[PDB]
Amino acid sequence: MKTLPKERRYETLSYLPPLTDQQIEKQINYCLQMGYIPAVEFNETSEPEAYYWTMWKLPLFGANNTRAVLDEIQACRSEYGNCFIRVVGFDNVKQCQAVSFIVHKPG
Amino acid sequence: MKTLPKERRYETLSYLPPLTDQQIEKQINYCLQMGYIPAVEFNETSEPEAYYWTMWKLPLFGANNTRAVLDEIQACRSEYGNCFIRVVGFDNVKQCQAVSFIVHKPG
Amino acid sequence: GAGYDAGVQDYRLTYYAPDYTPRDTDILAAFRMTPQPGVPPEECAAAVAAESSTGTWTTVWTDLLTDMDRYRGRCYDIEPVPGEDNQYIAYVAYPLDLFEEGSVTNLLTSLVGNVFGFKALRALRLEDLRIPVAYVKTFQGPPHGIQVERDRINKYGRPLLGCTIKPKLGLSAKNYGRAVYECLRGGLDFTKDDENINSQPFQRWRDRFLFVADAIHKSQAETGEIKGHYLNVTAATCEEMMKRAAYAKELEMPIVMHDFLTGGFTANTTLAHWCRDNGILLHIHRAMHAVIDRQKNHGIHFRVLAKCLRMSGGDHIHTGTVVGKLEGDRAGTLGFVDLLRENYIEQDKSRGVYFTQDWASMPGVMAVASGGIHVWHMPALVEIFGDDSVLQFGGGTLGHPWGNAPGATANRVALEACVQARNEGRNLAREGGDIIREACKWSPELAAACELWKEIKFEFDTVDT
Amino acid sequence: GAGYDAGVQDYRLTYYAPDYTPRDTDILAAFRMTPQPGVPPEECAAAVAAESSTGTWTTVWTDLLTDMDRYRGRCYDIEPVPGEDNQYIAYVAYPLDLFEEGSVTNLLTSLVGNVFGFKALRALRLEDLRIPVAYVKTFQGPPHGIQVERDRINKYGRPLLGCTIKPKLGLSAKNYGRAVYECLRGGLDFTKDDENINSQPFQRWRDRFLFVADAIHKSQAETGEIKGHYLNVTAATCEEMMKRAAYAKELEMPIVMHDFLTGGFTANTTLAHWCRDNGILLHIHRAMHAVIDRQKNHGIHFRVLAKCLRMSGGDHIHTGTVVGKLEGDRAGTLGFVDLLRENYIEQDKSRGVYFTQDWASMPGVMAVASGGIHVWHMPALVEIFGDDSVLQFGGGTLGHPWGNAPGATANRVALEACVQARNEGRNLAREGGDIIREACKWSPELAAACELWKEIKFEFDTVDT
Amino acid sequence: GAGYDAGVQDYRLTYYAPDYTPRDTDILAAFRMTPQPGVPPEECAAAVAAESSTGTWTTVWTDLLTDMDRYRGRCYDIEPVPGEDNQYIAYVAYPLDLFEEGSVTNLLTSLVGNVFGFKALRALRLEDLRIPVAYVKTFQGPPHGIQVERDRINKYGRPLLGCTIKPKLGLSAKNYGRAVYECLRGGLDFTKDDENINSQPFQRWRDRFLFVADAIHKSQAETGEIKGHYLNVTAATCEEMMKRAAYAKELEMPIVMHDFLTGGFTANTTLAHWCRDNGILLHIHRAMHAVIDRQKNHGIHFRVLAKCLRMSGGDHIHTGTVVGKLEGDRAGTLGFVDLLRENYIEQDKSRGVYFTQDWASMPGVMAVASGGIHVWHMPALVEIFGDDSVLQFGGGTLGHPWGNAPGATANRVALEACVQARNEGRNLAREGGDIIREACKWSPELAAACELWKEIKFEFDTVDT
Amino acid sequence: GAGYDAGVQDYRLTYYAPDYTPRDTDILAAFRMTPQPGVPPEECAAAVAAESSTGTWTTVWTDLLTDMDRYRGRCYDIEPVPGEDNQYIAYVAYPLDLFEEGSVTNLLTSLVGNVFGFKALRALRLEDLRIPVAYVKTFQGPPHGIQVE
Ligand SMILES: O=C(COP(=O)(O)O)[C@H](O)[C@H](O)COP(=O)(O)O
Ligand SMILES: O=C(COP(=O)(O)O)[C@H](O)[C@H](O)COP(=O)(O)O
Ligand SMILES: O=C(COP(=O)(O)O)[C@H](O)[C@H](O)COP(=O)(O)O
Ligand SMILES: [Mg+2]
Ligand SMILES: [Mg+2]
Ligand SMILES: [Mg+2]
Repeated sequence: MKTLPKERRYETLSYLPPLTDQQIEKQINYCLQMGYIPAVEFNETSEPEAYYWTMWKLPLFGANNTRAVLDEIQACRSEYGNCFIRVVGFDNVKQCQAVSFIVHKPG
Repeated sequence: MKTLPKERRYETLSYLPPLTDQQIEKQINYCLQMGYIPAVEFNETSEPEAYYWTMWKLPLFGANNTRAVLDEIQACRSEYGNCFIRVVGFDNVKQCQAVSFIVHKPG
Repeated sequence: GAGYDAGVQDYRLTYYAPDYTPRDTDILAAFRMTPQPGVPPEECAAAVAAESSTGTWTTVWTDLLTDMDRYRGRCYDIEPVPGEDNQYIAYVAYPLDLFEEGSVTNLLTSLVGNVFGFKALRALRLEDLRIPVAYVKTFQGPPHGIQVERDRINKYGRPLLGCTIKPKLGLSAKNYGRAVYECLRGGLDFTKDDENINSQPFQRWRDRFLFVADAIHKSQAETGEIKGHYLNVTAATCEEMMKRAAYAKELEMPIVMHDFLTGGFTANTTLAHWCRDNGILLHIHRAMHAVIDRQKNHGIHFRVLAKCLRMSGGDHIHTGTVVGKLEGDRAGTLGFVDLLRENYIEQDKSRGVYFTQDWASMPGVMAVASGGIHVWHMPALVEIFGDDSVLQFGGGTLGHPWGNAPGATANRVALEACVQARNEGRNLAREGGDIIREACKWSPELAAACELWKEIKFEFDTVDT
Repeated sequence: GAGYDAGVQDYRLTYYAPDYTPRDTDILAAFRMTPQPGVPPEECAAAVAAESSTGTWTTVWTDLLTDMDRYRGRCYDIEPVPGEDNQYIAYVAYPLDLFEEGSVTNLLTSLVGNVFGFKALRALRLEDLRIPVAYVKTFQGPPHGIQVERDRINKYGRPLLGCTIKPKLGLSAKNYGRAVYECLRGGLDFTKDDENINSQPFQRWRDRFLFVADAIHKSQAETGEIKGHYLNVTAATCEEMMKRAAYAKELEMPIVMHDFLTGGFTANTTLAHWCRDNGILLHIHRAMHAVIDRQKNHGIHFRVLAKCLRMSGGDHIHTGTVVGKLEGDRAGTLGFVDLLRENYIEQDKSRGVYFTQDWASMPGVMAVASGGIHVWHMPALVEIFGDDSVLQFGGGTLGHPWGNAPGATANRVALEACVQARNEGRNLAREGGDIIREACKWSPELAAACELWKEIKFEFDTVDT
Repeated sequence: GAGYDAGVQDYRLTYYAPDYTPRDTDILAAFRMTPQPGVPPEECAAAVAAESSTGTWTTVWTDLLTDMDRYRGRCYDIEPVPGEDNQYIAYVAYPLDLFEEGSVTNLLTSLVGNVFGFKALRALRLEDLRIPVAYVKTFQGPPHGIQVERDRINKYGRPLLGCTIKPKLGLSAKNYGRAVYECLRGGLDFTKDDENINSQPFQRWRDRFLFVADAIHKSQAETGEIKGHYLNVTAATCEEMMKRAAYAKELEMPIVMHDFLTGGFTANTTLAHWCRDNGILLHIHRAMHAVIDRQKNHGIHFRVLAKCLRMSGGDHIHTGTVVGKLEGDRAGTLGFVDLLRENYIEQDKSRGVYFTQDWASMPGVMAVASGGIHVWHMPALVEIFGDDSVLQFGGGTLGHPWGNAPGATANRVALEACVQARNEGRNLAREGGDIIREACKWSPELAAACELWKEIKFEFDTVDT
Repeated sequence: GAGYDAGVQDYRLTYYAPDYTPRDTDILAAFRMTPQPGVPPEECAAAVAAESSTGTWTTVWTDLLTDMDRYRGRCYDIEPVPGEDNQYIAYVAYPLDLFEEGSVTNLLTSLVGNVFGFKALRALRLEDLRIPVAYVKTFQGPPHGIQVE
C-alpha cells in the first residue's frame, strides 16, 4: 500500500512520465495526420477554470511537417521561459479542440 | 508574423511611444484651447474598475497657460513619486471628462 | 354644429391649410412626395395628412360627434423639389394629441402606417421629423447616453474601438470567445456579436455568453482597461430577449446589443427600459435599415429612424462609416449624427435637417462606424465623427496578417496617433496619410496592416445624397 | 366521399401499401414481428400500423369526416428475417402530422403504445427509427452536446474517466464525499451517484450534495483540473427533481444525472430544458433499459431509446462497455454509438442501422462505458469508443488494493498510455496488453491493479446480436 | 471489524441467505430467473440481489466503513418453476432503509435498474412485489380512489361506461368535441382522449379542451347526469403537463388522463399530487405496458407496475378486458385487479399473488376494461370486474350503425340489463346472451349493435398465463 | 487544411456556385438585383450571399477554424429579368444551420440585414422565400389558423 502524492496536473498526457521531445514529435505528427490544425498556446498559470491561454502567433494552418510546429514551440519557449506552453489541435469538421498537451513548464 | 506582448495599458494615449513632455505640453495646450478645465489626479494603482483617482489640489479653473498645469503635474510628481499621475480635462458644457492621459508611472 | 353629408369629397377641403403656422407642440413631418400624373400635388399631400391622422375615403357621421380640427393632420406647406417634374416636399403638422406618450411604435404607425401605399401616390419618403419637446419628455430616451456611458466605462478623450467577430456565422462558442479575447487583449475597447448571431445550432447563446464573459475578464485582467463585448440579445420573443439580457447581467456584462428594426420598436423600448433599470449599456444595430432608407424617392430616411431610436432608447447606434462598404452620404450622415448626439440641432436643408430639433436634455447616442474600414480610413473617421463615436473594424482587425491581437493593436495605434495629431493642431483630413505613415514607421502591426489594405477603397455612386 | 360501412374489416385493405415510397418527412419504424400461427404476416403488420396510427378494431363513421390517407400509418415493406419461420422485419411509415412537435413521450406513445400487446402478435421488437430532419428540428436535443461539454470542462484529446462510489447504498453523506474526494484527487475527471442513490434515510440528498461539492472543490484545488460529480437529481416528483437540480446549480456543480426511463421522458425533457437554461451538463443513466431491450424477439432495441434520449436531451448516456459485466454486442453498440455521436449515419443492416439518420446539426451525446471494467479493458474501450466517451470504473477504482486515489491514478495512467500509444501509431487492439505492461513497469498503482484483476473477464452468450 | 480483501469473490457468500426470514418492513421481490447454462442458480439470484441493492463486481474497501448487513439485499428462497430446466422463482428481500420514501421511481431504479441485463442471466421477469405497510404509508396513493371518485361523480351501483373517440389521430378539435357530445348524450359516463392525442398540428390541445368542455356541458345539461371526458395532459415536459392540467381545471373538468410509463413515474407522481391538491380525478393509461409485460420469461409483470401506479397515484388504470383485442389472462388479471382495488389481498400463487399485500387503507384504483369489446362482452365483463370498474367501448360505440349516441345508448342498455339481472340473482356467465337477447328485444339500438358484432371475437394463445 | 491568405478577394470565388442544386432543407431567397454599372452581376450576387451568410470584405483567419462550406450562402442561379438592362433575379440558398429555430427576427436579420445597402448594389428587392419544412416545424405558426378560428 502506498499513499498517492499531491501533484498538480495539466490535463491530457500529464499522468505519464516527462514527455520526451520524440513523443511530442509523435503527438504533433498524429494531429497532422488527422488533419488537425496545430497551434501553440502559452499562459502564466495553468488554472483549470481558465478557458483561454494566449495564442502564440497564429495556428499553423499551412503546416505539413512536425519540425515547423516544433520551431514554433521552441520560439515560444525562448520568448516565454516562465510560462506554461501547450500544443493544441483544432479539428475543424466538428470545430472542437482535439489534442491538448503541455510542452513546457515555467523554467 | 509576431506575437503581441502582454502589456498593461492606461487608457487614451497609452498605445503610443513614451510621451515626451513636449507632447504632454501640446495635449494640455489643446485642452486649454477647447475651454476644458485641466486637473491633475493621482492614484496608487491604475485598475480599470476604479472610477475615481485622488484629486491633486483643485482643478485649474483660472488657468490660461500650459506652464501652470505642468507646474501642478511636477508638484504631484515630487509629492507622489510612487503614484500613477494623469491629467484630465473637464468639459463643463456637457459635463463630461474630455481629456485623460497618464503623465507619470510609479518611479 | 354642421349637418351630415354622406359621400366622398376632396381631402384638400379639410386637410390642406397652407396658411396654418405650426404650433410648437406639433409633430412636423417632411415628405418627399411623387404623385401619379394628373393627381393634384396639394390633393396628394392632403390625402397623406388625412390618412395619416384621421381621414377616411368617404365622410363618416361620427366625425361630427367630435372636434375634428383639434386632431386633423394639416399640410401647411408644399414646395417643389429642385429638378423634379413631379416631386414635392410637403410639410405636415400633427397635433400632439394624436400620439401615445412614450411610444415610438404608435408614432410610426400613425405617420408611416398606410399612406406609403396610396394609389394616387407613386413614391413617398419620410425625410425628417420634428419631435416637439413636450413629446420628447414622455420618452425615456437612451438608457444612459454618451456621457454616462463614458463615465461608466471610464473611457475619455478618443473614439472607442470595436470589432465584429468574423466569420458572421459558423464559429463555435469557445472559438468565438477565443477570438474575442485575442481582439480585446490587443487594444480594442469592444468586441461584438454579428447581428445574425442570436442562438444557432453551431453556437448556443448561453455558451457564447459564458465564453465571451470569460474572454472579457481575461483581457481586462491583462490590459487593465475596461473591456466589453456587445452581446446580441435579439431573440424570437420578448421573454427570450429578456432571458438573454438577464443572463448578460448575471455574467456582469456592461453592454448588450439589439436590432431595433428586425427585433422591433416594442421589444427595443422594453429592452431599453430594462437596460436603464439594470445599468446595462445598449448597443443598437440597424439591420434592415437599408431596406427602408436606401432609395431617395421612397421609404423613410435614416434620420427619422435615428430620432425614433434615440427616443425609444439606445446608447450606441450604427450610422454608417461614409467611407466603407455600405452606403451613406457625408452631409446626411453628418446631419443625423448631430441629430443623434447633440441637444440642439438647428434647421439645415443642406444636411437634411428639415426642422430645428431640440432634445430637452435627452442624452445623445454614440455613433457607430462599422463596415468595410481599415486603418487608412482612421483619420477621416476621426475627422468625421470625433471622439463621441465607436469605430468598428471587423475585417480590419481579424484580417490583419499576424492575428486578432496585432490587428487590434494596429487599429489602436492608428487611432491614438490620429487623436494625438488632432489634439496637437494638425489637419487630419490633409495629413492623415502622413500620420499613418509615421505611426507605421513606429508600429510594425500598423505597418503590416497598412501594406495589406493600402489599395482597398469603396467608392460608388451615392444613391442617397 | 364514400359511404359509411359499419362492421369489422381487414387491416390490410387500408393499412398495407407495399408500393408506397417513404416521404422524407415520414417517421420510419422497423419492427421485428412474430405473429401467431395462422395469422397472415401482412395482416399482422397492417394491424401494427393501424393500431399505432389511427386504426380501430371496427369501422367508425368519424373516419369519413377526415382525410384518413394523410394520417394513416402504412406498412410499405415486409421482409422475412433470415433463419426464421415466423419472424419478419416490417417497415412502417408514419406521417409527420401524427406526432407532437418536441415530444419524445408522444412519439413513443404513438409507436410503442399498445401494439406490443396485440393478441394476433406473439412478439414485437422496435429495432430502429428514422426520425426525419423536420421532426428533429422541433426538439432541443442535448442541452450542450459533446463539443460544448468538452469546451466547458476544458478536457480534450482523451476519453474522460469516471467512477461510481461503491457500495451503491449504505454510505453516509460525509463518507460518500470523502470517497468522492479520494477518487477525484487521484486523476478521475468525474465521480457519480449510483442510480439508486436519490435521497435515503442513511443519506439525505442535500447533505450528499454539500459534501460532494466540498470534495470537488478540494480535489480541483489539489490537481488543478476540472473535477465533477454526477449528482443524481432523479426524484419522486418534478418539483423535487427541480429542487435538487437547483441546489446542484447553487453549489456550482457542472453536471447532474438523471434516469430517463425510471424517471420518465417528461421529467427528462423538463430537466434537459432546465439544464440548457442554466448551463448544467446532463448525464443520463439508462436504468431499466434491459427490461425493455434485452431480448431479440420482443421489446425496444436500445438504439431507439438512444435516439429518443438524444432528442429529449442528454449530454452523456450509458451505452454498455461491450467487455464488461452487462450485455451489449459489439456491432449493435457501435451502431447506436455512431447514432448518438455522429451527425450523419448511413444505413447499415450489419450494425443495426435500418435507416439512414441525419441529425441536422443536433449535437451528439457522449458515450458512457460503465459496468465491470478494469484497466485490462482500457485498450479495447479506447479502441471501441474513442475520445468522445466516458469510461467509468466503479469497482475498478475503489477496488484497487491501495485505495480510491491510487486506483484512480492507475486508471488514469492506463488511459493516458493507451491514448499515447494510439496517437503514436500503435495497434491498440493488438498491443493493448503490451501498453498496459510497460505502463505497469512504470506505474506501481497500475501494477497492483493489473495483478489484482488479471484473470477477471465477463464472457457469455450474446442474447442481443 | 474485518480487514479489506481486494479482489472479486462470489456473490453467494454474502448475498444468499436461505435461512433468513423476511422482516415485515422488507420489500419482497419475486423474480422469474433463467440463468446461462453452467451458472449456478443460487449464484445468479445472489448476483440479482447484490446488483439490485449494494453489490459490485469486485470488493470495495468502502464496504467496511458501513454496516453492510443492514442494507444488503438477500435472496432468502429459490424454488424451481414447474416444467422448467433452467427457470426458478427467487424471493429477494430488501431492507426498508434502501428506498426513498414516497418515490416509485427510486423503488423501480433499485429493483429493475440494471440486473435485467446481467451477462450471467439469460432472462429475468419481476413477477410480484411485497410493499410493506411502512413503505406504503410514505406515498400519497391515488389522489381520490374508488369510493371518493364515486362520491364525486355521484355514480353508484354499476360499472361506469366510457369510450375513446375514433379515429385516434386526425380529427379536428371541433369534430372531436361533436363526437364527444354525441357519445356522452347517449348514456356514456365518460369519453376519453386517445393516448396519442396530446397536441398535434391537426388538433391543438387547447382547442380540444375547449370544445370537449362545451360538449360535456351540453350533454350534462341534456341527460342530467355527470358527464366527463378524460383529457390527456401527457406532454413533453412537466411544465407543459401542468399547463394542460391547469387549463383542464380552469374549464371545470372533473378528470384528466396520463400515460404513466411513456410520460414517466416522476411526472405521474407530480400530476397525482397536483390532482389531489386540485380535486381532479386521474385516469391512468398504460401505454407501452406490453413492451415490458408481454413475455413470460422476461420483463416486469403488470401487477408490479399496477402496485407502483397505485402508490404513485391514479384513480383509474387500464387492466385489460381479458376478452378483447389485447392480451391478458383471466387469472392474472383477476389477481392484479384485486391488488389494485382491495385493501387486503392474501397470497395466491394461482392468481400470480406471490405475496400477501396489505394497503393500510390506501384507496383502491378503478379498473378500466378497454380495447376490442362490444355489447356481447358486456355480461362477462360485469362478471369479471364488477361495479368498481370502467368499461370502455371505443369502436363498440362509434362503430354502431346509427351513430355515436345510439351506440352509447345500446351499451348503456346492455350494461344496465346485465346489472339488473345480476342483482336479481341470475347467472351472468351463463345467461349473458339471454339477457342481451331480451334487452335487444326491448332496445333497437342494442339490436342493431348485436346484429353488427355477433361474430366478432378475439381469441388467441395466451402468452402470459 | 488550407493556409491563411490575408487580403481582399472576389466574393464570386467562394460564394457563387452555379452548379449547386438546393438541398430540400435550405432556405431559398429570390433577389431582384440591380448592380452599379460596371459591377459584374455574378459578383454582385456573390456579395449578397456572402454578406447575408458569412462573408466579410477581406479574408479572416478564423474562417479556417471552421467548415465554411457548410454555412456559406451560395448563389446557385442568376437569370436576367425580361426588359431590364441591369436587373437580374438571383437565387441564393442558405443552409438550415444558419438560422435560429422559431425566430422570424433572426431569419430577416440574416437575409435582409445589411445587403440592401451594399455600395456595389443600386437596388435590391427580396421577392420570395422558400422556407423548408424542417424550418417551418420550429415555429408555432398562427395561434389558431383559419379552421380553428
Ligand atoms: O458586419 C458588419 C461590419 O463588419 P466588417 O468589418 O467585416 O465590414 C456590420 O454588421 C455592418 O456591416 C455595419 O454596417 P451597417 O451600418 O449597415 O449596420
Ligand atoms: O453500477 C454501475 C457500474 O459500477 P461497477 O464499476 O461496479 O460495475 C452502473 O450503474 C451500471 O452497472 C452501468 O451499466 P449500464 O450500462 O447497464 O447502466
Ligand atoms: O384504443 C383503445 C381502445 O379502443 P377500441 O375500443 O377501438 O379498441 C385503448 O387505448 C387501448 O387499446 C386499451 O388497451 P390497453 O389496456 O392495452 O391500454
Ligand atoms: Mg454585422
Ligand atoms: Mg449504478
Ligand atoms: Mg387509446
